[PDB]
Formats: sequence, C-alpha cells, structure tokens
Amino acid sequence: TGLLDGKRILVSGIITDSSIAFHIARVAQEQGAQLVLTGFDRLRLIQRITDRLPAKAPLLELDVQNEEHLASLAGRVTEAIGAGNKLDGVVHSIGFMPQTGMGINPFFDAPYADVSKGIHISAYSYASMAKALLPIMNPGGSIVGMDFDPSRAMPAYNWMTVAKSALESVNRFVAREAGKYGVRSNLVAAGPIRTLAMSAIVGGALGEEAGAQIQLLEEGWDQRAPIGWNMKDATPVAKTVCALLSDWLPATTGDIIYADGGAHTQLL
Amino acid sequence: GLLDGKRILVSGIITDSSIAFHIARVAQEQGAQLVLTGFDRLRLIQRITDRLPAKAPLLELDVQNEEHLASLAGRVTEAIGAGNKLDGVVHSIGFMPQTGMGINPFFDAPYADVSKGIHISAYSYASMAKALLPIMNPGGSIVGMDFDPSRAMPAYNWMTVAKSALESVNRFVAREAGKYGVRSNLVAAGPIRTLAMSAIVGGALGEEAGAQIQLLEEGWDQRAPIGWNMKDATPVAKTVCALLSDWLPATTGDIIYADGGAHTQL
Amino acid sequence: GLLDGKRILVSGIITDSSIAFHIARVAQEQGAQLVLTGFDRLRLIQRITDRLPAKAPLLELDVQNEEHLASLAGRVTEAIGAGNKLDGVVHSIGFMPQTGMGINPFFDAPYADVSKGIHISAYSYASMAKALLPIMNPGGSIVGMDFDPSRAMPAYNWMTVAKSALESVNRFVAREAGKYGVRSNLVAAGPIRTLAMSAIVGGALGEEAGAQIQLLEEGWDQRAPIGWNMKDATPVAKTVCALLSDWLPATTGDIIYADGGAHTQLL
Amino acid sequence: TGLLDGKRILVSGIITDSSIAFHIARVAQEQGAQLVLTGFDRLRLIQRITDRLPAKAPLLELDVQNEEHLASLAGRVTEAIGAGNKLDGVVHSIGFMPQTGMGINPFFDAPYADVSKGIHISAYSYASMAKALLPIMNPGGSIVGMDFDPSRAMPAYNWMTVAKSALESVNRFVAREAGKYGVRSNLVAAGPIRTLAMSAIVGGALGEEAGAQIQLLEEGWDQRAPIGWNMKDATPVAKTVCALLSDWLPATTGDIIYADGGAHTQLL
Ligand SMILES: NC(=O)c1ccc[n+]([C@@H]2O[C@H](COP(=O)([O-])OP(=O)(O)OC[C@H]3O[C@@H](n4cnc5c(N)ncnc54)[C@H](O)[C@@H]3O)[C@@H](O)[C@H]2O)c1
Ligand SMILES: NC(=O)c1ccc[n+]([C@@H]2O[C@H](COP(=O)([O-])OP(=O)(O)OC[C@H]3O[C@@H](n4cnc5c(N)ncnc54)[C@H](O)[C@@H]3O)[C@@H](O)[C@H]2O)c1
Ligand SMILES: NC(=O)c1ccc[n+]([C@@H]2O[C@H](COP(=O)([O-])OP(=O)(O)OC[C@H]3O[C@@H](n4cnc5c(N)ncnc54)[C@H](O)[C@@H]3O)[C@@H](O)[C@H]2O)c1
Ligand SMILES: NC(=O)c1ccc[n+]([C@@H]2O[C@H](COP(=O)([O-])OP(=O)(O)OC[C@H]3O[C@@H](n4cnc5c(N)ncnc54)[C@H](O)[C@@H]3O)[C@@H](O)[C@H]2O)c1
Ligand SMILES: O=C(NCc1cn(Cc2ccc(Oc3ccccc3)c(O)c2)nn1)c1cc2ccccc2oc1=O
Ligand SMILES: O=C(NCc1cn(Cc2ccc(Oc3ccccc3)c(O)c2)nn1)c1cc2ccccc2oc1=O
Ligand SMILES: O=C(NCc1cn(Cc2ccc(Oc3ccccc3)c(O)c2)nn1)c1cc2ccccc2oc1=O
Ligand SMILES: O=C(NCc1cn(Cc2ccc(Oc3ccccc3)c(O)c2)nn1)c1cc2ccccc2oc1=O
Ligand code: NA
Ligand code: NA
Ligand code: NA
Ligand code: NA
Ligand code: NA
Repeated sequence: TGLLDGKRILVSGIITDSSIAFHIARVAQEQGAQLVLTGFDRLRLIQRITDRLPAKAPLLELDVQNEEHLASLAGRVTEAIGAGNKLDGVVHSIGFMPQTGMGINPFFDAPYADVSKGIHISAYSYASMAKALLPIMNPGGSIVGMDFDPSRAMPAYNWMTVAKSALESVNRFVAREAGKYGVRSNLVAAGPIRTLAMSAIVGGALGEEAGAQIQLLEEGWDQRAPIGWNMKDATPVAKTVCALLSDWLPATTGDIIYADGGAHTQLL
Repeated sequence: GLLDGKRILVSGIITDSSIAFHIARVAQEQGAQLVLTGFDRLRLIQRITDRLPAKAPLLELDVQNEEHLASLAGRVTEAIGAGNKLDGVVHSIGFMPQTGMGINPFFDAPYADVSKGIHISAYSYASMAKALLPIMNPGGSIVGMDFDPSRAMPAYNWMTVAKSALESVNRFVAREAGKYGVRSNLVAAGPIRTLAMSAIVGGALGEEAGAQIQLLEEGWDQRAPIGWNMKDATPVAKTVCALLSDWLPATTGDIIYADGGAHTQL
Repeated sequence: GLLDGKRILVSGIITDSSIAFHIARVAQEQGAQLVLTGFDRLRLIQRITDRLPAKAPLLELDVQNEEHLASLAGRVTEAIGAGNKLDGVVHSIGFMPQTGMGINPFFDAPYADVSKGIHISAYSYASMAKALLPIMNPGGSIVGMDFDPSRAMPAYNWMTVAKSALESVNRFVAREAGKYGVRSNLVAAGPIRTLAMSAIVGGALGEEAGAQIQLLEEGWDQRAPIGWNMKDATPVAKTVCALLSDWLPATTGDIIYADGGAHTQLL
Repeated sequence: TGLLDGKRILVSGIITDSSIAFHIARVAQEQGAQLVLTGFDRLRLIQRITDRLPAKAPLLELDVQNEEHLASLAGRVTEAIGAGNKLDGVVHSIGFMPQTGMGINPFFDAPYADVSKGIHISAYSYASMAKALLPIMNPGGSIVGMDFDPSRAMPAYNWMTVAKSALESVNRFVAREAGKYGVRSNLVAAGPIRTLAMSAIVGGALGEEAGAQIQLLEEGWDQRAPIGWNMKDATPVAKTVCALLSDWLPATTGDIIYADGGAHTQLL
C-alpha cells in the first residue's frame, strides 16, 4: 500500500514548514516510512515545526561543520531506531552560502572564507553524511541530495552555483563508495520553491532587484516547463525524492533526476 | 499497486525476453490494465503475451504503416471502452538494418537503410504520441526506451544516431504532451539480452559477437557502482513503471538512466 | 596566413550572406587555395563566388545524388591537380521542408519530409567524409555547421532533430577520420542572417517571422557575455578557419561554440 | 606572421620545463607574444627554468592564496609591461590538492581543510586572477584556464575532480564579468601530460600502484582518442591555449575546449 512501507529514513534540512525537507518528510510518512529527523542550530524552533508532521519522529542535532556531531551521528541514529535496525534511506536537504556569494553582491567580492563555508555545508557535507551513515544502511538503500541545475551560469545564484557544481561531482564519487554497500546515491534537481533559504538568503541578497528578478525567474520557469511550474508547491519535488527512496528506481545511481517541470530541457 | 486503475498501452513485445514483456508484467503486478501492440508476428506475440499475469487485448501496429497509425486511437478506445482514456503509453520499439550495425563499415550503410532505422526507432515516438495524445488523461505519461548515445562506441553505429535523434524527438514530444498535462520521458537502459541484442546487434558482429558482448557486459558491470546483470530486465521495467506512476510528476522531456550508474563513471 | 599552403573544399555557398561564403572569404584572406561545391543553380552560384577575393573552381554537388558523391573525389583531384590532396573540408549544408519547421505543427511533418531533411543535413556529413577522406592529408580537418540542439526550442522543430543526429554522426566520422590522421568537428554557431534563416525558418513562421527573429537575436545578444551580432558572420568564419588550421590539433569528434557564449548562460 | 604578434600575455603555472605552462609560454613566444610570467614559492628554480624559454620575460611572485600578492598583482604587471600598456591574455595553469584528496587515499577520509585548500588554489583562484587582472586587460582579450574533464567520476583523481567541476562553474561566472571588458574566458580540458603534478601529486598518492595505473591511463586514452594521444607531448595542448589567446576564436566564452585527442567523445 505505502510506497515506503517498512522503511526507516533519515531526513535532514527541516527549518520551517515550507522547507523542501518538511514536504519530503510529510510525504514519506504518508507513504509509511518511519523517520529520524536532523536539525541545525534552532532545535526548539525545529521541534515546533516537526510537531506539525503526520507522525512523531525523533529529532537529532546535526551541524554538518561539527566533526563531533558527525562522529556521533550513527550511534545517535542507532539509539533512535533501535540496535540491530538500519536505515533504508538518507535525505540531505542542506545548503548555505553567505550573502557575499549571492544576489547583486559582486561575484568577485565574495572572500574565499565565505565561499569555503558555503561549499563545506552545501557540497562536502554530502560526502560527510554518507561517510557517517553508510555503515548503518541496508543494501537496496538510497541517499538523496537536493540540487539546483548549475550547468549554466545565471543571475543571482552566483557562488551557490559553484557549490552545486561541486555537489554534483561529489555525488558521483559518493555513488562509488555507496555501491560497496548496495546503496544508491542520487540528486534531485528541483525547480524554484518558496522556502526560508529562497526568501532570507537569496531574496535578502537581491535587495532592490528581488521583486523583478524573482518574478522573471518564476515566469520563465513556468513558461519553459512543458507541464508548468508552481513555485508555491513543494509536493512534486517531495514525491520525486520519495520515488528515489523507494524500490522503483533500483538501477539509478551517481545521477541527477530533474523535478523541474522539464524546464532544463527547453530554451523557451 | 503502484499503477492501480491506470490504463496503459505497451508496444514492443516480441518474445518473453523483450524489455516490453517485463514492463508489461511489472505494470500488471502493480494493478495496471493494459492494451498491447505488436508488429508483424501477431500469432507469436499472442502466444507470448498469454504468459503475462493478466489478459490484455493485442492490437496490430506497424509504425511505418500510416493506416495503422490513423486507426490506432479508435482501436484503443474500442478495447478500453468509450469515455475511457489512457494514462500511460510505452514505446519499446527499435530497428536498424544490418548495414547500419556491428562490424559493417559505418560509411557503407546506404541512406535508405539508415532512414528505415530512424523512422522506426526515432520518428515513431512522435507518431505514437500524435495518435494517442488525443486519448490520454491529464497526469498521463509517455515513456520510450533509449541507449545512451552521447559518446560514439563500437558496433552500435547508426543505431547511436537514431537514439540521438530519439532524445531530440522526446524533447519536442514533451512540448506537445504538456498541452494535455502529459509527461514524455526516455529510460536509457543498460544492456539486456533480448532478441534485438542477439539477432540485430549480434548478427552484425559476425564471429566476434560472443566476445564483444562478453566484454560489453563485464565492462558495464565493472563501471556501474551497483553492478549490472544483462540477464535481468526487471530493474529497467521497474524504472519505466516509476515514470508511468504519479511519483515522478515534475519530470518531462527528460532521460532517466536505468544502467547501474555506468554512464556517470570511468 | 593562418591557412597558407592549405587546399580546402568549401560546400554550401548559395548567396554572399551564406556562412560558407564568409568561411571561403576568410580562408582565402588567410592564404588557403579553395575548391567550392554548389547545389542546383550553378550558374547563379558562380556569379556569387566571383565576389570572393580569389578565383576558385566550382563543382556541382547535390548530397542526395549518389553519382555526384561517387565522382566527387575524382573531380576535386582534377581541380587541385593529380598528386595533391585536400587539407580541409567544410560542410555548410542544410535543408528541412516547411512542414518540419516554424509554426507548422511538429506532429504534422510526414516522415518523407523529415527523412529528406535528415539526409541533407546530417547523413551527408558522413557521405562527404566517405568521398573525401581518401584524398585528405594527415593533419587535415573536416568541419560541419551545427545549431545547438541539446534543448528543444520554438520553430527549429525537426531541424533540431537533424542537428542532434549530425552531432552523433560527427562522433562516428571522427572514428573513421582518425584512421587518416584527420580531425572532424562541428561549429555550433549563433544565429546569422542567411537565405535559410529568411526563406526556410522565417518562411515557416508566417506572419511572426520578424517578431520571432528579433526576439531571438535580442535574447541571444543579452545572454552572450561578449554580445552577438546576427548580421556579422566573420566571428563564425574565423572559428571554422581556426579548426581548419594547425592550432587545434588535439580536438576531434567535438563541438566548438561560436555563439558569443550564449549556450553557457541563462538570463 | 605570428599568431600572437603584439599581444601581451601573462602566464602563471611554470614550475619545471615539463609544466603545461612552460610549453604554453614557449609556443606563445614562438608566435610573437610578449610575456609576463608568475611563479609560486620556488622562485629561484622557476627563474632558472624560464631562462630556457626562447625569449626573456619578467617573473613575478604570485601565491594565489596570498591576498597581498593578489592586491599588488596588477600594479606589478603594469610596471613590467609599462604604464599605458595593458594585457591581451591571461593563462591560469595552477592546481593543487593535498595527498589525502587523491589516489588510493579513501575519498571519505580527506578532511575539509585539505579539500578547501585544493578548491582555493585550483578553482577559486581563477576568479581571483580575473578580479586582479581584468582592470588591466584590453577589449578583445582572453583568459584561459586548464581543466581535466570532471563530468564523470574516475579512479585516483578523487577530490581534484570536485575542484575541476567547481572550476568549470567558476569559468562561466568569470565569463559574465569578463564580458563587461570585452574579454573572453575559457578552459582547455587537456588529456594527461607527464608533469611534476602528475608524478609528485597524483603518482605520490597512488603509492605502489603509480606506474601501472598511469600506464593503463595512457594506453586507454590513446586507444579512445580517434587521433591518438601522446602523454610526453604537451605541444598540442599549448597550441590549443594559443588558439584561444588569439583572435581566431572570437565568439567563444564561458566554454571548454577539449585538447584530449577526442577521447571524451568516445567509448571503447
Ligand atoms: N528552494 C528552492 O528553490 C531549491 C531548489 C533546488 C534545490 N534546493 C536545495 O534544497 C535544499 C534545502 O533548501 P530549502 O530550499 O528547502 O531551504 P531551507 O532554508 O528550508 O533549508 C535549508 C536547510 O539547510 C540547513 N543547514 C544550513 N546550514 C547547516 C549546517 N551547518 N548543518 C546542517 N544543516 C544546515 C538549514 O538549517 C535548513 O534546514 C538545499 O540544498 C537547497 O540548495 C532548493
Ligand atoms: N536490449 C537492450 O540492451 C536495450 C538497451 C537499451 C535500450 N533498448 C531499447 O529498448 C527497445 C526494445 O528493444 P528490446 O531490446 O526489448 O528488443 P526486442 O527485440 O525485444 O524489441 C524490439 C521491438 O521492436 C519492434 N519493432 C520493430 N519494427 C517495428 C515496427 N515497424 N513497428 C512496430 N514495432 C516494431 C519489434 O517487433 C520488437 O517487439 C528498443 O528501443 C531498444 O533500442 C534496448
Ligand atoms: N544561419 C544561421 O543562423 C545558422 C546557425 C547555425 C548553423 N547554421 C548552419 O549553417 C549551414 C549553412 O546554412 P546557412 O545559414 O549559411 O544558409 P544558406 O541558405 O546560405 O546555406 C544552406 C546551403 O545548403 C545547401 N544545400 C541544400 N540542399 C543541398 C543539397 N541537396 N546538396 C548540397 N547542398 C545543399 C544550399 O544550396 C545552401 O548553399 C547549415 O548547416 C545551417 O543549419 C546556420
Ligand atoms: N598534467 C596533466 O595531465 C593535466 C591535464 C589536464 C589539466 N591539467 C591542469 O593543468 C594545470 C597545470 O598543471 P601541470 O600538469 O602543468 O603541473 P605543474 O606541476 O607543472 O603545474 C602546477 C602549477 O601550480 C602551481 N601552484 C600550486 N599552488 C599554487 C599557488 N598557491 N599559487 C600559485 N601557483 C600555484 C605550481 O607552482 C605549479 O607551477 C593544472 O590546473 C592541472 O590540473 C593538467
Ligand atoms: O538562480 C536564480 N536566481 C536566484 C534563485 C535561485 N532560486 C532557487 C533556490 C532557492 C533556494 C535555494 O536554497 C539555498 C540554500 C542555501 C543557500 C542558497 C540557496 C536553492 O538552492 C535554490 N531562487 N532564486 C535565477 C536563475 C535563472 C535561471 C533561468 C533564467 C533566469 C534565472 O533567473 C534567476 O534569477
Ligand atoms: O553499444 C555497444 N555495442 C553494441 C550493443 C549495444 N547493446 C545494447 C542494446 C541491445 C539491443 C538494442 O535494441 C535494438 C533494437 C533495434 C536495433 C538495434 C538495437 C539496443 O538499443 C541496445 N548491446 N550491444 C557497445 C557499447 C560500449 C560502451 C562502452 C564501452 C564499450 C562498449 O562496447 C560496445 O560494444
Ligand atoms: O524562432 C526561433 N528559432 C528558429 C531559428 C533558428 N535560427 C538560427 C538558424 C537559421 C538558419 C539555419 O540554417 C538552416 C538551414 C536549413 C534548414 C534550416 C535551417 C540554422 O541551422 C539555424 N534562427 N531562427 C526562436 C525564437 C525565439 C524567440 C524568443 C526567445 C527564444 C527563441 O528561440 C528560438 O529558437
Ligand atoms: O584521473 C585519473 N587518474 C589520475 C590522473 C589524472 N591525470 C591527469 C592529470 C595530471 C595532473 C594534473 O594536475 C594536477 C595539479 C594539482 C593537483 C592534481 C592534479 C591534472 O589536473 C590531471 N593523471 N593521472 C584516471 C582517469 C581515467 C579516465 C578514464 C579511464 C581510466 C582512468 O583512470 C585514471 O586513473
Ligand atoms: Na510552460
Ligand atoms: Na561495479
Ligand atoms: Na501517472
Ligand atoms: Na550580453
Ligand atoms: Na586511438
């Protein structure tokens, strides 16, 4: 009956009820999965959000820049799911880039310390989480990360585009490691969705250009997408992540699935 | 069932090893009601499809025959009932004359041979979509079979060119299908022992067929981080069923790789 | 001269706006000795090729005509003199019937029309390489013209499919050409005002031809970091001459984009 | 006469006479270019090596991680070429990755501080040099960087593959900035060449397998390449860089030219 019945899945990246990770968790629970959630920094606020999910799920703290949190993660997950049990899926829905690396801030003015922090959180941490969690994953398992197609340069995304290009490369090497465990590793390249990162990181960096730039982004995406695109609806993206967490894409690994309305395949 | 209540047309069954046979079997296991299409050997195809878990009507369809295409939607509507439409369409059809394959020199394939292969293998994806889109429901899905042609390779020769054209046709079919709320995608599969692999590819390789196919399988399984078994079409069938389902609703004009991850590695 | 001493065959001249006319002009300015091929209206084509800076023999070549292809190497050898070989070949040929283009419905193009377009626009790149590789020197270069078909777009319709096929053919021609020490590559150009743009692409757009080309050009120039001028074929002709030269000796089966960098960007 | 007659070009990345940058400089000088060279750390060795070039060229110190070197670079180059003169070309031929990020060292065991150093030198510095040098470049100018095709994961290249994926993305954004000055930015993806980085960095990280792994790489590359490939010959790569520095690829920017014998377009 449920697409993920009997599956134990770790979902990182919930910060608000608009987070892509919130919708992934909601859809996964609706489909029978038992979740373990991870949150960063504002744990009291995150628990208030995760209480809105269909079912209870333990929340563990994880700052991906914190070596101690990573070294303890597998043990804390095992305590949450019970000794002897393993995870079937892991969702990396994490990203960050300082303001200097985004929007109308000049591309050449982002200092390396800022870009490095963004690449650490947005790309290297996909390898860090796989390293910590592969030893407690079952064969047939699935690791999924979130991508924003960085094949071409574009306005505002700036250094986050470089971090996503690095993340696509990391995913191909993580697939080589995960294959030793019978585990798949893939990214879902989503179209634009109204989340806290889009408003607070992207929107805040666009300044007086946010209104026009985001309208043109939204309109162009919906126009290029042969089936349209609704930036207010994360459900099609959440369903796609759940398809990769399921047993229905068993031969796909080190790859990118586009949940973008088909926009990347069209010029206009 | 993943496809409960869905009405899906599946083309391309010729034997019980056909990729379409496994797609049809998995779709039926998942609750789909099928309409099947077959080319030329209707008596053999009926005997083969009697091995599927459930009954399904078999319609004749030669994609080079304009009359078959012009009458196809009406014949499908008769099989599924007036007022009912399809939710899914699977194109699992290919052909290339021997001159366009194997050890036969690339430059020696005459255009009449290449053209026949492009007609059946690439243009017909647009033909089947033209015939069936008027009888598809919104939220529907059209899926075609691909073999990654982004880089030249031994033996695949002109079939590589037909698949490159098929990928381009798929992106334009997605533009037309979107007007109906329908998705169009290809599944690029790794190598599977089928009649086309043995008769068409192996036939054109001559004395080197066994050795070249062994080298292809071993190399594919090595490159693929999760391995690859050419004797098992089930992972490819499951991937097609995922695209026919409501679980990839935002993917269109695209290519899903069901190849063990081989295309992403060296 | 970049091409001093080189003997190069250039197909595809029909008007003095043809991308092939500008490739031939820049190649002659750079010291190359040319052999030209033309289709159908050879008397008219000779009057156009008389506008080039230097004389060049003009040969008839309809790429759908097996007899023309079978005699081509002998006719080229007669034009350049026995004992000499070609260093370069330029394929700057394309055609698609109206049904396969513009506002005409993508599904209404009959296969006979699409097949004719694929024959002329893609298979012929393999035909010309088959006919001419036997009379090419090591270090030589075959160049074809492409229009980036990696993503679908309005109006280009079935010509996009033909260019996707041409890209795949080019990778296989590189395998054959490598046996002769010859490179094979395509140049994916941005939009240039030529007879095919006006008569074929524009012809199939009905009343929207002007609006569509102006919007295509504006968007292309905006997206291209160095800009794009659709009235100037010289940057494209120079790129083809770079591939015909000895300065890209390790590039084959590939695509070089002379499009202002538009394909690598979004606006 | 010369392909680069009258052009003033800065060339970074010479360490030995096998460096790709040494062959780029030699071919550029044979084609009439006037060079300014930059070197890192081993200036006494670099000066002796550059004395083997066909013509004299000033050598300037440049450590791309040193902010003071980058801030003074344009003034130092202007002093070398004369006030009132500007550069027509810039060649970035710089790369580094700590041993943990390469060879048989496990992908997951490379600490972020090591990956970050490698990404700083190998990818971010392409944007650093463009920021420093664009104010002193003429319209019609050209910036070229060196790439190794990272579109697919492969043995041994490990985190350097991630740095090159990031560099390709950086190049597309440097093209947007360089276009404001009428300057092109592109990468050359070269096949394998026996250089100090190949022997000391890649070979060093392969341990006891260095000889066999490099032999298989060379043999396979030459087999896949329709026109073949010679790892002992950097001249085809140097000529390709000179073609991009010339006026003969005037409409190509934010792009990647493959000087790899055509290997990337084939399977065998
Ligand atoms: N919203 C979009 O349009 C969109 C599109 C494509 C891809 N994505 C990607 O989806 C993912 C989720 O982003 P979102 O849009 O849902 O925004 P969001 O703000 O809801 O989520 C971003 C998450 O990253 C977490 N994070 C930041 N630093 C962290 C750290 N040190 N350790 C652990 N977690 C950390 C934040 O706490 C937050 O939960 C990101 O990878 C983003 O790049 C988003
Ligand atoms: N077998 C593989 O390794 C493999 C891998 C990737 C993709 N594919 C693709 O999968 C598809 C199915 O091939 P397969 O391997 O299952 O082989 P198969 O021989 O089982 O199927 C090929 C089918 O094409 C049909 N066909 C041929 N001419 C036709 C026509 N005129 N009208 C209608 N149908 C026609 C045949 O009747 C047959 O059913 C093809 O598109 C093939 O290129 C196969
Ligand atoms: N104009 C553009 O914007 C543009 C952009 C990118 C690529 N291209 C490509 O450049 C090439 C040249 O086109 P153009 O734009 O210069 O237009 P054009 O009309 O000047 O040239 C097209 C040429 O194809 C020739 N041709 C047609 N059928 C032929 C046949 N049977 N045999 C031999 N030659 C035949 C015509 O005679 C003509 O010389 C084509 O491949 C085209 O697709 C054009
Ligand atoms: N050798 C190959 O097979 C090959 C193939 C493709 C691409 N490449 C690329 O070509 C470029 C040149 O490498 P190579 O193979 O000639 O090796 P090399 O060892 O000759 O050159 C590497 C250079 O990087 C310089 N460098 C390192 N850290 C630096 C810093 N902090 N500041 C400034 N310069 C610094 C070194 O001083 C050296 O000159 C690199 O980007 C490399 O990745 C090499
Ligand atoms: O990327 C663009 N603008 C910025 C942008 C991207 N997005 C989507 C998104 C939101 C939040 C994300 O999460 C994050 C987390 C942490 C840190 C930074 C982002 C994220 O990864 C992606 N929303 N706004 C544009 C692209 C574009 C493409 C085609 C044509 C025109 C275009 O115009 C644009 O403005
Ligand atoms: O493609 C290759 N060889 C030929 C080949 C392809 N296949 C898979 C297949 C079977 C039948 C197919 O169906 C059809 C139907 C109708 C008409 C032609 C084929 C089909 O499309 C694809 N099996 N053998 C090779 C690729 C390769 C890649 C990497 C390294 C080495 C390689 O070596 C190869 O030999
Ligand atoms: O009208 C459009 N596209 C059609 C097109 C293509 N070209 C360039 C070209 C010319 C002649 C060619 O030569 C040939 C020769 C023989 C046979 C067909 C074409 C050729 O290959 C390519 N010019 N117009 C578009 C309108 C648009 C408006 C706004 C934003 C984006 C857009 O994108 C479009 O692509
Ligand atoms: O990448 C590979 N091995 C490692 C490798 C790469 N290269 C070429 C190179 C040398 C030095 C470089 O400069 C640098 C500078 C600073 C820091 C690291 C490297 C560089 O960027 C690239 N030589 N050995 C392989 C690729 C591969 C592809 C197809 C089939 C099999 C394969 O097997 C391989 O072993
Ligand atoms: Na749309
Ligand atoms: Na494997
Ligand atoms: Na569906
Ligand atoms: Na522009
Ligand atoms: Na070779």
